[PDB]
Amino acid sequence: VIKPDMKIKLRMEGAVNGHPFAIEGVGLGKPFEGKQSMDLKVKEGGPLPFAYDILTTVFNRVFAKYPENIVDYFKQSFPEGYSWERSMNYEDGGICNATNDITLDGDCYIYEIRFDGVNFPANGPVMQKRTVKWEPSTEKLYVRDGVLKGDVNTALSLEGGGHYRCDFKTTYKAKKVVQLPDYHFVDHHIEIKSHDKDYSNVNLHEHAEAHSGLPR
Amino acid sequence: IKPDMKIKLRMEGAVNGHPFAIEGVGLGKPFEGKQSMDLKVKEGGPLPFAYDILTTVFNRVFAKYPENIVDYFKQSFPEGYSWERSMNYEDGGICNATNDITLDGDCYIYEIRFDGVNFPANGPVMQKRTVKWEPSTEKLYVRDGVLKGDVNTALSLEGGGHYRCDFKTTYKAKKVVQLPDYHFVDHHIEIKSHDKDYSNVNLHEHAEAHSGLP
Amino acid sequence: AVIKPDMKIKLRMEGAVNGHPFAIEGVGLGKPFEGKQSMDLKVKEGGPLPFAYDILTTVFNRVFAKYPENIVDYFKQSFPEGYSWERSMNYEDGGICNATNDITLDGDCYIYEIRFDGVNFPANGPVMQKRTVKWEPSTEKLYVRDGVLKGDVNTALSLEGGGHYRCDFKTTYKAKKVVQLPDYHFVDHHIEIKSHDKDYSNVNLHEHAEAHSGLP
Amino acid sequence: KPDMKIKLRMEGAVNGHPFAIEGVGLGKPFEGKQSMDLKVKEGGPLPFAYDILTTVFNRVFAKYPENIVDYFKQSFPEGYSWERSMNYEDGGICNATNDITLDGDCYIYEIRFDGVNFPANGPVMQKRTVKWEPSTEKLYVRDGVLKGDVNTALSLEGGGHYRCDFKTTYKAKKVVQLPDYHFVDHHIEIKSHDKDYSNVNLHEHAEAHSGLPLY
Repeated sequence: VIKPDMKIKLRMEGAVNGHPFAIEGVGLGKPFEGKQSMDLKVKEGGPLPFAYDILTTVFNRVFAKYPENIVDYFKQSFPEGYSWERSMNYEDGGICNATNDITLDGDCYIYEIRFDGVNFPANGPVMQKRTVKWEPSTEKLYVRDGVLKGDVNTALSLEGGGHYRCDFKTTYKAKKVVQLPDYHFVDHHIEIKSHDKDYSNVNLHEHAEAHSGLPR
Repeated sequence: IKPDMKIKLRMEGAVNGHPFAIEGVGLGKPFEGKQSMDLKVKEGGPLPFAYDILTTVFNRVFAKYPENIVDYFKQSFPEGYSWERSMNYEDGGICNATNDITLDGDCYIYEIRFDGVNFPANGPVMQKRTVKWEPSTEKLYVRDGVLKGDVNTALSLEGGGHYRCDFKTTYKAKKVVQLPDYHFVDHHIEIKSHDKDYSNVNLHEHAEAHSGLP
Repeated sequence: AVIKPDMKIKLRMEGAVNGHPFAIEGVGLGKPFEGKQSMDLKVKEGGPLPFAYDILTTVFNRVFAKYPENIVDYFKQSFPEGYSWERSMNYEDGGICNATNDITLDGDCYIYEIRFDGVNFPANGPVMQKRTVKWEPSTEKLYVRDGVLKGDVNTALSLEGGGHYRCDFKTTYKAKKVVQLPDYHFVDHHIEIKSHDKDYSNVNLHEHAEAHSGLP
Repeated sequence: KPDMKIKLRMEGAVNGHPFAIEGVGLGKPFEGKQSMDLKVKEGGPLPFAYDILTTVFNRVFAKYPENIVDYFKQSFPEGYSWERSMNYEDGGICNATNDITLDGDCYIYEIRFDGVNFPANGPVMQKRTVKWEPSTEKLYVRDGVLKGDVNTALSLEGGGHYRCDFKTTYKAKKVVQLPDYHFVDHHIEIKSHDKDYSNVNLHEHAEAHSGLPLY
């Protein structure tokens, strides 16, 4: 089911502080290498008046190099697929709620994304587009009550110096009964490699591999 | 702002990947702080979550404001206001909601978007084990030129005990109005009648504003 | 008896804020059935205090609250044995204060033994630069969990320049003898400093409290 | 010196119950590893899970590469102090402080630790914790001082994990060069203990890296 080279198609519908928008994207990736790429276009609600870096982490942990020591919860969910839900709680009070329903049609992954964020102050880095990039992170995934959850508090590097923190609470739910893994980690690094002035066209990348921390 | 007003709404939203839509109609009396409405699920029925979590999303115009406290909401009409709110429950369930309220004569028109995630399948919300929200006293304060509302309240559970939630509301009028100071608004919202699957719901709220202890 | 219309207070708070230790003792009068009390406290070690004094005022009993007969007083029924409480005050900028109080009764006098630790208060924040004026009046909300009473409130301190500095409390009250547990109720507050020095080595503290059952 | 010794004294209270612990141990700062033996000296036997104090018992014990600025080794012989607030998912919050100084080859800790609002049905008060899982801490500069953040968990007895967020602030007594946004991998273990945990042998292994990176 898992081919070494797969395609991505998505459609995000959402709103931030009451401003609705829609974005579509297309891209490629290699699940066994943990790297993926896509290009997204704003289709409704443009130009986006908020920092584009708050949607980048919503735009599939299938793309993660899993060793043979760690159980891959995501590659085992196909061809049925899985869905995840996530809340991102920023330190200044802004919270973004996101959901994604992932299915497989041959070599292409089809996403169904909903993204809503509220309580972003007008003087903050999000509404003032003063974010540069997400810093590298290390997500921690653990199984709780039959589903696997992923938690990490990471940060955005701000234009001028300093960091803007965000606390992620993700829950992954497969559509099919699969074998659940142990407490392990997944390192991330997401970066925007190309965009326009109004971020109407964005090229996003992600690199991820799973590890188990420092050995005992 | 007339003493007897009507309410019309339409909430569209989703919970843990479930989209649904609800419409409602109701009446209220803004200068007395009381309102009532009737809601019908129109999409996504039957609802698989506790109906208690949306009742607080269904306009602080319905609050008895004394004359010593500045009425932020009655000063926004006929232009109106909008509010944004995140509700963070103690077990990890988080709901983000927005409502854009306008006035068409004597009727308030709501346009609500409500999305909640990370609700565990063993929690009171997924098993519909909530009874009612208990009375609350919301705290309203102005921050960075906008009005904010904060309260940590709870839901009474079916077997007994409480389910806590932290509210952070931000109210933004569409026109510049005079800002109030740090005051309170007491609440008491109850579902007075329902239709099994909560496909039909009668919701009531009573609210008064005060400024605390002397 | 047991509780007279006029009760006395003796206490000793030992603690530390950002690693700086201090100790203070106090005495005062109080009318438990009216919900009013008065105090005089003297810093005895670690002066002058380099933090806003409004950070200790809410730690310095809920016996002093005019409870109605319609609501069960969890605290007045715990004497002459007494009770103890724990609290975690979480400020919006990240400063957290943990406090404990063991209250006992010796005739007409209440004996407190308080330990107070606060950490992660930024050097640029209202607490360490003493830009607080007063606590706003609150309204606490008390509920029973595991046979003990809990008190939670989202409150704020007014800043010198204008605006408020928020704090979220989670207090737990535990009586030393089995008592009747109450229903979900509220207690409204108003704490005020009536007099102080320059370095707040001498402070006049007042409290007013009533219990109610919300809006009818 | 590449070979360091340790001596500490933690005084604290958990849920209003006071206790005191002392410890001594070894270390190699340039390898990120350390070992110790601590004895509870007041308030025993402890009625709480011992695994909540182990991480309070100095980032100098972390192997730092040369592309990353070592904020901690760069503060001696004056030293630094740190504060932390670890807040567990069920509501228990612990505030801890440590002031470290150096007397030759020995590190002196002076630790004060208060934890409150720990429920009676919890993994901490029923001593149902087994071990901390390995972690990856995130350290970033804020207002000229160093900060440390981590969202980690404890492995429980019947199964599952117990979550806690650490928010640490390290501030040296000396003007030091501040690093970039980096990480520190951890794995803290107790290799030997008593029945009432009056004697504890603790190990920690820590290395710093720069995120995800034959020859």
